Amino acid sequence: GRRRRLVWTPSQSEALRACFERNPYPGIATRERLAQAIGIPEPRVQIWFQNERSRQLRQHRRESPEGRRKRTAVTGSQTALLLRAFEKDRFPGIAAREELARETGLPESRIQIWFQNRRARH
DNA sequence: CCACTAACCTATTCACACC
DNA sequence: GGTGTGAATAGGTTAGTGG
Repeated sequence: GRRRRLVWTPSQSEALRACFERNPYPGIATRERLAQAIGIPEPRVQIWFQNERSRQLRQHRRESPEGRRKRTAVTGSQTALLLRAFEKDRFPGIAAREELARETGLPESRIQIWFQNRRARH
């Protein structure tokens, strides 16, 4: 099961596109400011910038550095909890990831990244 | 029915602390 | 240099949106 898909308002689409036009590689501060200005969680903004670059690069392919998020600290206790879940299921859905976010205290978007990285390496 | 695309995915690299 | 791992990139796949 995946998270419920958002639908942009015209005002949100305009703000996303205008910020993309200024810089298609925003850092965490730009993404957080834009997220709050338009009322959308920052991970959804980051996912949109990724999809929009893919749309623009593909269309350019047949027509033709801002600061990163600070490294999330993961305690040994949080890691062991994620590892136990990973051993049972490597592809948790949104509800399983929200459970892990609740139990660990980490943002669900960091849980999602943790599982993507772990699958690539183990 | 079907085009578009948010959400999610893989593969690989960048960043950075640590020794 | 080497290791570990969180956050990024390019770009493919799945499934909901709406003509």
